[PDB]
Amino acid sequence: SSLPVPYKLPVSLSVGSCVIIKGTPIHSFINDPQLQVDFYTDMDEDSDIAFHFNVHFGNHVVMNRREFGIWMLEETTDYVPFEDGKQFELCIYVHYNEYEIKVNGIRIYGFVHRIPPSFVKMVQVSRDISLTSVCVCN
Amino acid sequence: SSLPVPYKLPVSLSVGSCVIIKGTPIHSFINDPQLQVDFYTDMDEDSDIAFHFNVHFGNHVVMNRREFGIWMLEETTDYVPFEDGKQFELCIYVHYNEYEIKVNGIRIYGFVHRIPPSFVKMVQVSRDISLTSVCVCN
Repeated sequence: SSLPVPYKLPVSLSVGSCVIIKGTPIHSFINDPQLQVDFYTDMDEDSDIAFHFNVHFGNHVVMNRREFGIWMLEETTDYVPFEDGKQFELCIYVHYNEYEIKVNGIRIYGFVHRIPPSFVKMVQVSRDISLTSVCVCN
Repeated sequence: SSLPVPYKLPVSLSVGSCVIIKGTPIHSFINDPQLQVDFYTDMDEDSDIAFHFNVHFGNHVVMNRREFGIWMLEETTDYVPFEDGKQFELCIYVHYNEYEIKVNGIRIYGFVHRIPPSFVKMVQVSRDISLTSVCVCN
């Protein structure tokens, strides 16, 4: 892996930013690998999370947020267009009202902001992947 | 322009980071346009500058740094492989001992760190360009 995992990246996010994550699952899909992305409001892992994203490859995605230290109401989708054993490109685009999640160019979900995305100061990419690159673009 | 100019981007830089700047000069080369990139240590424009970069299109590049508010010894190169009127790609790659400057895939200079690049908290892109995109990658 080009970058260590858990990869904790300090970020500054604004409307129009894109977080592009490129990596490869480290286990085949029959082994139920996961990929987790957390939009943290501080480098401390107990800080609030504006957007939590856990892909269960070949299964579903679970999304949530943590406010005043409390996990809020979980959201899910079954649209998991990741391919077994291949590199993926995961793009999280910050619109004025939501994070748009695109997997390999395919939009799968729009997670609405309950706090402004400019409150995000760290993005952590974790779990069962090898990372080739992470870019924050505007 | 997709992004306003002067564009002041909060950043976090580490060894292995790449700053990729894509834009177009807003004047023809006979009009002596410039492109300036400042690696600032804080959002305040009077803060120290780890790496200052001013392209005089069709002419030369001037580089310097500002320490304790004082401009240090200026460095220059004549290698300015920008094309008149075209979009450029300016990549600044942070190695352990230097910033590598690549213009349109062409390495033109290596500006050695006199403070650690992790001290850079803001990158400002300014002067005679229209910006299509700025990405910070690892």
